[PDB]
Amino acid sequence: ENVLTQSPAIMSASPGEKVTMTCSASSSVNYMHWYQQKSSTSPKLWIYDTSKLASGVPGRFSGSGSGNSYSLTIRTMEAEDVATYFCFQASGYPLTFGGGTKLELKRTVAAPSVFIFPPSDEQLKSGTASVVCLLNNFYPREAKVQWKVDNALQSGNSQESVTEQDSKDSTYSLSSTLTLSKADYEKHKVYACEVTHQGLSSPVTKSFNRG
Amino acid sequence: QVQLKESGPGLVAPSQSLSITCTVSGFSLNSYGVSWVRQPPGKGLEWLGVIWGDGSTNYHSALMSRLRISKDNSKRQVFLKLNSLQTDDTATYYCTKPGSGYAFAYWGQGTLVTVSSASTKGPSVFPLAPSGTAALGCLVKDYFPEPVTVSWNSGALTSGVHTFPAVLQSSGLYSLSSVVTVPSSSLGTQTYICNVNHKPSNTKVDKKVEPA
Ligand SMILES: CC(=O)N[C@H]1[C@H](O[C@H]2[C@@H](O)[C@@H](CO)O[C@H](O[C@@H]3[C@H](O)[C@@H](O)[C@H](O[C@H]4[C@H](O)[C@@H](O)[C@H](O)O[C@@H]4CO)O[C@@H]3CO)[C@@H]2O)O[C@H](CO)[C@H](O)[C@@H]1O[C@@H]1O[C@H](CO)[C@H](O)[C@H](O[C@]2(C(=O)O)C[C@H](O)[C@@H](NC(C)=O)[C@H]([C@H](O)[C@H](O)CO)O2)[C@H]1O
Repeated sequence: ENVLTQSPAIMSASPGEKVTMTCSASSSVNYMHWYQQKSSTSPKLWIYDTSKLASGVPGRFSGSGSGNSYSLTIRTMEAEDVATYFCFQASGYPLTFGGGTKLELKRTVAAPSVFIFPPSDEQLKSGTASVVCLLNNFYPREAKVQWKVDNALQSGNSQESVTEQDSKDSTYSLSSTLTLSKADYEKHKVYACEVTHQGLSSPVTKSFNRG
Repeated sequence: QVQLKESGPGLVAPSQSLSITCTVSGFSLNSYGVSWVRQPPGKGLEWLGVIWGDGSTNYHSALMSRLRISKDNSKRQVFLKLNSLQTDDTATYYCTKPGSGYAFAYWGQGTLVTVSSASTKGPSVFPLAPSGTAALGCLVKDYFPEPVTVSWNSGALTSGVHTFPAVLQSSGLYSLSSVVTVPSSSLGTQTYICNVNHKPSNTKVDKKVEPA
């Protein structure tokens, strides 16, 4: 099986920067192909036979390589080039793809705005309580959220979810959901959400009192 | 105008078989190969097989045994049958036409296929009520299988909306939030409805979100 390893998995670039990702093949091939994919929709063919541009692809894109070692290059990074790029060989069976190189846009540090939502009265009637912390419009991606109920640290009773880089302002958003039983929620008072993030000099806390 | 379009079940039980039809147009199956690719949720791409113009077939060796590809050139259709289903056959399936460089030049939309024995389950929808800027949202809890779509005021409100990717709960059910930031001044006058559609259970729910 011709395993295609792509370097790097994840990288960022400001507008106008030159970018170069690589594909490195376990067995020599003579022709490498590349697809571009945006946010779960169908891949588009982007480059075929190592360096020919497909229909629709701007001139800033090119490809190159031989044998074991190929690459896609963008002359000057643009906002609409945010995608995951997959290499592909059809020189022998099985036909194989790379793991993809995810390309995102650089921008400046941005601290999150932090909101916290008590559980609805609608949900409480049904017997569960979900407490939601929203971290909004931050950059870069990495962000620690931990929960406190009456100042006791919670552990593995919450999950995170994260937006793809926003296409207007190039930021992320994060939702954390602390799950409890109706009874357990109803025997404490102060629910708190402590977010830590590089754009903050000191971690920000948001809380509410149950009533 | 080369076009492909897949249609399959969406949810099938393990050990049953997945049947997907690709319906093409703008080229002739007598002269042209159609390939099949799949993408497991949140992972990359895997090639499955091909049926060429002449009727012959090359399958991926991990699967040459559980997979068949066939066609009816007249009906404009390519068929994929995959047996002895496993949980990791869960994936979005595409069909493709090789063109330039024998690389995949044209792709269908894709159909999500979830491999599980469990029954469909529509979500509960709960509001995340507001407290310059105010945040409000919808929590969409305990549905199966994917996907749900969310919109605000029937597509009229897109500025400031973040709909999160779905997270898997301990129940084995999905959950997902959509939030939107608006000005706090607009809470009195304006009306925020969230529009949640779960096609697999046939659920539509419109939740007016009110101030706390
Ligand atoms: C010819 C061949 O061997 N085809 C293989 C194919 O081999 C490729 C592949 O490995 C690539 C890497 O992706 O490397 C070589 O090709 C290079 C370039 O990628 C390619 O663009 C370039 O093409 C030239 C071409 O040679 C010139 O003649 C042309 O004028 O210009 C172009 C542009 O430069 O050539 C490069 C090498 O010099 C390899 O050739 O690999 C795939 C797997 O990925 C298959 O194995 C192909 O072989 C098929 O095998 C099946 C049986 O298993 C059939 O025999 C099939 O034939 C048909 C079919 O039955 O469907 C015959 C039909 O007549 C034909 N239809 C038409 C209208 O021609 C179709 C059709 O060609 C295909 O369905 C694609 O749509 O194929 C074999 O094709």
